[PDB]
Amino acid sequence: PCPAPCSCAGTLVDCGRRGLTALPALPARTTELVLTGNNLTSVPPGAFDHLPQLRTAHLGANPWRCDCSLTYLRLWLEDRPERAPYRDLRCVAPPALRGRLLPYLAEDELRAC
Ligand SMILES: *[C@@H]1O[C@H](CO)[C@@H](O)[C@H](O)[C@H]1NC(C)=O
Repeated sequence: PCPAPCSCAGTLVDCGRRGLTALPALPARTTELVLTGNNLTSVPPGAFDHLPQLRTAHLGANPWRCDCSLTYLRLWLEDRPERAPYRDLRCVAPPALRGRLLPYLAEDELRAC
């Protein structure tokens, strides 16, 4: 069962440029998720918690709001080395953090959302 707007191949789910504002329902066996070029501003805490085999998430070219709602996503991206190449998300919001990369924001800048 592959999510309606997306395309699937094996355990990979490609939702690249489908104009998504939220996550679709994902198969529990998903190992890779292509979310490049959508309209996501954040993902809810624990969004990938039911995807135990998720190894890779492509998240670039989304309008990320870099506030306290992005705490979970940052923690996911920062946990282990193999996620490093996909980790450099660019903030577009708030205007104070526009153009900044997520990994190098001091807690100071993210806490006070
Ligand atoms: C993505 O957001 C933009 C506004 O910046 C607009 O084109 C539309 O709401 C969304 N795109 C698609 C393809 O749905």
